[PDB]
Amino acid sequence: EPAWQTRDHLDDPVIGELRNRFGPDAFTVQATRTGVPVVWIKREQLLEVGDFLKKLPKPYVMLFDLHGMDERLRTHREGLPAADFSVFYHLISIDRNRDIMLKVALAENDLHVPTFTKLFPNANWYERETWDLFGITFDGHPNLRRIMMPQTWKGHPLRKDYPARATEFSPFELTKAKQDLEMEALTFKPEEWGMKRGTNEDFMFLNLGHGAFRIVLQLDGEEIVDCVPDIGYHHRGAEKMGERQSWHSYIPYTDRIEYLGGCVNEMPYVLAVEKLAGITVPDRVNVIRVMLSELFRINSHLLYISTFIQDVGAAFTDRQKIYDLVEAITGFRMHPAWFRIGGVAHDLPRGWDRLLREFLDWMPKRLASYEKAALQNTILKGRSQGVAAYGAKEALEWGTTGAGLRATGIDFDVRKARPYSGYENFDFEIPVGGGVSDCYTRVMLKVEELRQSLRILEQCLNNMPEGPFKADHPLTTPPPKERTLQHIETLITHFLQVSWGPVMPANESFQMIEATKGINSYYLTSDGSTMSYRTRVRTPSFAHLQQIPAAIRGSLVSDLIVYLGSIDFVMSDVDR
Amino acid sequence: EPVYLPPRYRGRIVLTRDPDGEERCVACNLCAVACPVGCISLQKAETKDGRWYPEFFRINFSRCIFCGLCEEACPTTAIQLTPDFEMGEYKRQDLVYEKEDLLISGPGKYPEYNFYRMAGMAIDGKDKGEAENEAKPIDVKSLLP
Amino acid sequence: MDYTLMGKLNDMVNWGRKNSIWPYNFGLSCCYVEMVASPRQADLMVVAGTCFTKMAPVIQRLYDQMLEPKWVISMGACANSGGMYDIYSVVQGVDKFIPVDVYIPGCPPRPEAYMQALMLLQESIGKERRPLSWVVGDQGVYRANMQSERERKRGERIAVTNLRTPDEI
Amino acid sequence: ATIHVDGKEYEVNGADNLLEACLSLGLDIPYFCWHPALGSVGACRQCAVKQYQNAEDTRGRLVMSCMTPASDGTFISIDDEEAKQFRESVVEWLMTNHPHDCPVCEEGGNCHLQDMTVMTGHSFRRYRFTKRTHRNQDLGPFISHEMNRCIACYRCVRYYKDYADGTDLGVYGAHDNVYFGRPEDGTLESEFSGNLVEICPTGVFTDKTHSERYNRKWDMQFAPSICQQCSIGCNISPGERYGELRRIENRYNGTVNHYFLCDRGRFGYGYVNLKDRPRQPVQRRGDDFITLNAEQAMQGAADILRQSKKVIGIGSPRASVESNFALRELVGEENFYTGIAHGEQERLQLALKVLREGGIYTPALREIESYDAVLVLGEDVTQTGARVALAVRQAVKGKAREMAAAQKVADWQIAAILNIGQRAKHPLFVTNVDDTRLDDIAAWTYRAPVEDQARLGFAIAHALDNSAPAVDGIEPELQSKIDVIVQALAGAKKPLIISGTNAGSLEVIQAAANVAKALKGRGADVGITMIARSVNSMGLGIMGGGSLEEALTELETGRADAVVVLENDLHRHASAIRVNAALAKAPLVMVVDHQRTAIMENAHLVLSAASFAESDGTVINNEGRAQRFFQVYDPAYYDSKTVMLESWRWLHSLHSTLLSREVDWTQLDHVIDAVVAKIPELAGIKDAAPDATFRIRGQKLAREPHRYSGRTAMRANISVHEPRQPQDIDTMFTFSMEGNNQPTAHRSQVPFAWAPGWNSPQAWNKFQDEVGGKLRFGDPGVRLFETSENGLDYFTSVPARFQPQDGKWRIAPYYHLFGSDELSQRAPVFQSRMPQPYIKLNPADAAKLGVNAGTRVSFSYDGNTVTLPVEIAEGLTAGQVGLPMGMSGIAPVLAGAHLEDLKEA
Ligand code: SF4
Ligand code: SF4
Ligand code: SF4
Ligand code: SF4
Ligand code: SF4
Ligand code: SF4
Ligand code: FES
Ligand SMILES: [Ca+2]
Repeated sequence: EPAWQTRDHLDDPVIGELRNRFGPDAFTVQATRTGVPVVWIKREQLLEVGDFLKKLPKPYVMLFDLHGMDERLRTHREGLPAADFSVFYHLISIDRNRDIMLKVALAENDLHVPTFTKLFPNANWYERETWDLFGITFDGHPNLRRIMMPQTWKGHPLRKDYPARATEFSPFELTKAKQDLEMEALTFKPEEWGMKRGTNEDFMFLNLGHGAFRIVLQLDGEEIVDCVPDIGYHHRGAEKMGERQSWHSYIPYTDRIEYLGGCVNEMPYVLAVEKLAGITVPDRVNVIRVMLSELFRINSHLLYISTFIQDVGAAFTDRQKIYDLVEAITGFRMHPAWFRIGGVAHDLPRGWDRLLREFLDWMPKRLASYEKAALQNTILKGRSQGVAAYGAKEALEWGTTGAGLRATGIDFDVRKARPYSGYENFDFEIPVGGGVSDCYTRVMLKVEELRQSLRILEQCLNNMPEGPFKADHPLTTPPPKERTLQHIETLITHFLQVSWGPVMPANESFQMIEATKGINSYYLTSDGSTMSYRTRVRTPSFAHLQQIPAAIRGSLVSDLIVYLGSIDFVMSDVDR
Repeated sequence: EPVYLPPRYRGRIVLTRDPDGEERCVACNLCAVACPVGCISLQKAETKDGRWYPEFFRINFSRCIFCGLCEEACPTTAIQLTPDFEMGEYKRQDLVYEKEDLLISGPGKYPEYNFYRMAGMAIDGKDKGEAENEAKPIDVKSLLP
Repeated sequence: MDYTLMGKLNDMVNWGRKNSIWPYNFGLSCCYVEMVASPRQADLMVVAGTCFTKMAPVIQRLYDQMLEPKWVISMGACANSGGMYDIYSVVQGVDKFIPVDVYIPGCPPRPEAYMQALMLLQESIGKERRPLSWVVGDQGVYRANMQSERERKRGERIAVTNLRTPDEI
Repeated sequence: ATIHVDGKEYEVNGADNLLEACLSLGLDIPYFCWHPALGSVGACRQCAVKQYQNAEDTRGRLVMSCMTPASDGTFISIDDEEAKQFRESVVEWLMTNHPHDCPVCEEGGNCHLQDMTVMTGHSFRRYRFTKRTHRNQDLGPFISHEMNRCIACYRCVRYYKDYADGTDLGVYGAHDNVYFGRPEDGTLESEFSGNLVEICPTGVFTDKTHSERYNRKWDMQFAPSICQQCSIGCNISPGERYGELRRIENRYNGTVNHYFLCDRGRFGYGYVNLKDRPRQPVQRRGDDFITLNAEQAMQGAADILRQSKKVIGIGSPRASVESNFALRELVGEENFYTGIAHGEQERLQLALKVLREGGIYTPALREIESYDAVLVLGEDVTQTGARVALAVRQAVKGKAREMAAAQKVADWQIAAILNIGQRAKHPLFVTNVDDTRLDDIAAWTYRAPVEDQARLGFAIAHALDNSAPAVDGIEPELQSKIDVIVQALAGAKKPLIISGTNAGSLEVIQAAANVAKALKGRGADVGITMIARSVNSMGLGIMGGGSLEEALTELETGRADAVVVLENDLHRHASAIRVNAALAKAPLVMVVDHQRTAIMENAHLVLSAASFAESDGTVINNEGRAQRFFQVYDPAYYDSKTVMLESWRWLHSLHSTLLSREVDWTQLDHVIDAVVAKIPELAGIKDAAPDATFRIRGQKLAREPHRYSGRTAMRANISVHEPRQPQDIDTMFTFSMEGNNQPTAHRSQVPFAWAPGWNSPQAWNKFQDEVGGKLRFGDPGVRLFETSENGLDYFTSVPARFQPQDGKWRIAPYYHLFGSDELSQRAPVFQSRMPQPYIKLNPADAAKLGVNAGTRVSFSYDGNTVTLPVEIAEGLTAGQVGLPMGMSGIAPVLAGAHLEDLKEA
């Protein structure tokens, strides 16, 4: 019974609880390769089901994801309710270490769902993105406006009838948008942003400028009364591109989401595609992927910590050494594009042991230097403690994952809770904080994660398995190159995989991983074709950016700047 | 100092030659379709002896993301990404590299592979039965059972 | 050489603009964090990242805030052409709305590619003709039609025969 | 019948085999030797499934699904482990000898062997020994041969020999050296040899014409179009790349031309890529040829047309219905002339009157295969309507099919059927001026002049029905053969009468109508087929107009001083001296054409019209079926200065500029609405294809596959800035990948067949309701007219017998599949295949002239002395001289004409 098998999860106790509560005919269980019980709920029972799951003895406390899907061109929907569109809700029980996906089927003429914001406040931005990209209205939403596209945008780009490729450039629309930027402040209505009490004659409205983004600030003097972060300035159409590229040729796009991560961003996508293909990778592939993911985690953590130290007023050679090793292994520093379906693009180069040994023997003195510069610095400690602090309740209700969630004391790491890529064969600790997640605790947790990633790299170096760097599956893409260049059937397989694409049988797969800034997940729907029917990417920085108004309510602008530096986020991760 | 680059480095793209000196590319168009950006364009041509080669071969380097998917897709190792990164230009039209800007005079990173030594299709210097692991063609009118 | 629309001091002015260049680096996307003054004081704009449609007006506005003479370097496939993002929300190239003087391929380019961009721009200013004052002389700029860097480097590039095999570091 | 595949219950047809039943249900079973059109033979052993004796059976047995009836209560498994292992083993055995050829193989990305290799999941070679090799043969200009890539699936020989009745392809040799080819090098002689390139699942037989300018199937931009090279209207998928027409694939139509084209349609597209085509409007002023853009061409043309007293228009059967109608609206109904001669127009409207007023059902091309007796009167069907000849061969094999059905042999078990029906066949009687290519299967062939062919038809009609007019002067031996024909036709349940306009004789069509009416009066299920000459001969006949002689008279008398010639060279329908003199007399000649013709020298204005690859329109079948063709590519995408518009667009904007002094580049649906409003007989062309607002769940139909490559590079040598995607306002297709080509989409127009896991022409299985049947949501195209309630009367104009008169030589028409049709004989690959210009003679007449075979004789027709070398024709009759119609200098209006001063040069 492999890990990629299609299961309906009828033995999950949440299915029996839902059956005993709402009756056996109130929902439809779908068998998937997501590893999660997927149930189809009536629209009229969605809030009741969400409230019931919120009040279980080990409750489902986190809205992990919420998005839509255009089901109109989907030809393999056997055992599925009739739908033109659908909305899915991914909910996580942390005490249970379980999750459930709820699906609401919608007809094309009635695209409205009850708002989920009364149960989970992060549903606000998730529903704004679903409205923006699919045109699905959420009744009761306070400010249901566009969040990726500008407000003067026609059409919903993630619909199947929307043309993906770039339209013709018009200078006149550019001058019109520049004009709209000219007196945006003069024609600023604080009703189009969800704000209130616009000019008491003491409230000031400003715009501001990890990526560049705007946030409108309502200030009473220097105190923040409300704020609305304006995002979507870095929207690259990555999911729509997932429908326009083959399963193989989408991998560089996985790189450029969360561009400080690289192979870390490759990992959930190729793991989900291997679930769709039914591929179990060999152990050497697992250790190679873990080693590259931990090298890039170290690189991203070092950049984040070095940026935080400089911003407060309390770094390049280490990242250069990591980039040199990654450049030797993959041929590229920043966007390696090196993981593959079934394995990795090449074997490890001869001499990788020497470079990794030189990196690991040179790092612990730098680790002591960073711990002295951060944990033992009083100016950093007095600047960073207590500013924008939240507890477990606020991290659970806002979908906060990564260092902030563990700083609240919730011991939730994906590598330990739901292991992937052979992470269960490594000995490493998960650092957690007290009950308070402020800037100092988050940065301290990132430093401890740096130490643990160095331990994982030491274990990767010490016993690196000998074996194949690609799986023996027929759907390993591409095949091994020497057999491609020598053998006719391997040439045939390579020819068809790199041109039309590999045929993934119709299914749905899911994979969440512990990325450098939180939990990154790929949710892939295959319609039996050589491209993805739906590529949904859940990124931590979207959810972390949504939590900003609920954490610096009543703080100062300098506190907001420190909070922005303390959040490990990048804007490409937010907007994707 | 010159910047050190590892042998796997994904920089400027070249087209290579087989050890006999003929150009390796057979214009099979696998690199172009494997390009996610779609910045390769080529056309198949054929010599009198039947050898496939590219009539033209152009790469839009203003578009190319140096991902190496074409070199991975090449079944003859003709197209190769090389450790060179100094490709800056004054005009964007000059970033379209034709075949005279790509075809170098050597085998590149794969020094000995000859796809035509593997192919059953006959060219000059290799008739039927002279490829690797190929028996000689038995004529259908042979006396042997 | 060809140009597209009393002599020693013109060369001195060109030299003064050549070895004194103040860049305004535009963040945009991953090209910036690879490659790492007010726009009124800066005279070179380096655009390094994707031209998203929501912030193409920002790029055009901060370009119009700069003063004469102004040069543009476009770093990376996104700023050059749109790159791999030929998608609904991306402008296909910086040069769709502002004129570009040097283009740098890569995704991202190396920092040394930026340094080579600086050299290419430096001789580009070094042999260009710009008016001395607003009242004396012809009030037109003359950019030099330089030989392409792929035409100049063609012989040494084609002469390459063997490279190191990819099984090593 | 009820079958259970992998425990899932399905309802199928019990008369089918399990392979076709399971492919129709959407299941995937790999297969090589089976084809929907050829039947099942059980050769390749690829299609193995596991059959169980009942539901409570676990052992099972590997059976061949193509050789197993899908009977009631069947239990099979496709996903059985032993069946999957065996299918992978069969692919492995085919892979042991297969050459390492995929990059340099024209079948790559379009290869069924690649697809079934991947589908079985075989990607690991454990065979380490040598591969057998083969020398290749030269099969002529169209088909390239690579015997290394063969898998010995026997599809080629079964198609070419048991289906198409070709004689020069076969299997040779033995155990594992089995060879598939000709007995020696030479051109493949079948008129339908080009279907090998889709029948062969590998790259053995490949399109040599495509191989010259090769590109892969993902790089092709396809559109659904209609073949323009004769009147049969076979659906095609033209595909282009880099602005030139690359390939013609068969487009499946279960009502017309299901899997097969003829060689003329498949390989005669090369005129589209000619470098002398007009690409811009060009005005002749003195000796100068000024190039104009579209707007000032319309302005100058409208000024000269406004200042002229009478403007006449000359259409063509090449042009679509929309172009001819737009010319008819520009010049008026009273000033519009069809471009064909008076005799051709008389024969065409007589055939139209027979088809839509004779009360006899005219069959579609696919339905021809089900008739029980065939009488072909005057039509060289293999050289003029070739796909009808292939359907006639299927109708002939119907007798063996019935004989095997009488012994309870299943209809897919083709080898048993052919063994039972050894040489028995349904009756075929062909009649021509000489021997035809249907004579191998014909029960009787009548070689006679067209008067005697008509008299034989009239005599058959009189012998069937005594109310039909009698024929006086029939010889006793010819009378005995007439009674043979009458006993065969009267004894058939479904007799079919084929005739057409190519014989050059009105009386032949009248005799065919008499035979069909006589059979209808006896209660038979008789069908009648009329083969027209050109792609839109029937549409031009339905629209109607004056003859070309009347237009030439209007030009010569000076009553018309402006002539607009649409897609017509005018030399195939009238004498070149008269046409040239009449056009030189007119002070304004405007030629709207996509080919460089001879009359463009006299033309004052030349409009660069679009051919079928660059235009949309509607053409009418020889059976009255209205079919839409769609534009394949925008000609201005690569060359920005090309002004190559649709002919209806040119003429509509010219009419707008003539009336209101403003141009109006209209839309196609507006022109079609104008047609159906103004000509009620052509009202059915609205339903041929849906309008440009048609969507599949909101999206358009994609012209190119989803993996289409080179988007930011194919034009980068012209400019690095990617141009705007060319907009299509005329049709529901988009010029990009951003559309729909799903097999389950509710549409009838499929630009190309592709499904995941099925990259070959076998992907047409996914687009059909059942394999080899109709398209899932109906075949495209609509019949314009229904069968009349009442028939015609008997034609009493029985001609006299042919009398050879001294000094005069009756011209007997000889049609060639390669050479007679104008546009295809302009194609450069046809020149090697084209016969040399040979004038045919009886041995008696040649001995009378003192002329041997090969000596050149000169004759004067219409004051033009031309010289051709002599071929001796045994089957011709004395007093007749045979000429190749449609060749260079021999206009098809010479059929039935007489010749003078035939003497040795
Ligand atoms: S490296 Fe990648 S983007 Fe560049 S030409 Fe090759 S496949 Fe295309
Ligand atoms: S993949 Fe290689 S051989 Fe094929 S067309 Fe491209 S460079 Fe040429
Ligand atoms: S060119 Fe590549 S590295 Fe640069 S901004 Fe674009 S995606 Fe990022
Ligand atoms: S016939 Fe098919 S499998 Fe054989 S070389 Fe050609 S593409 Fe490859
Ligand atoms: S030549 Fe083609 S059709 Fe004939 S047996 Fe071989 S693979 Fe089959
Ligand atoms: S029979 Fe006529 S319509 Fe059909 S393919 Fe041949 S030329 Fe074209
Ligand atoms: S398809 Fe049935 S044995 Fe070949
Ligand atoms: Ca059109």
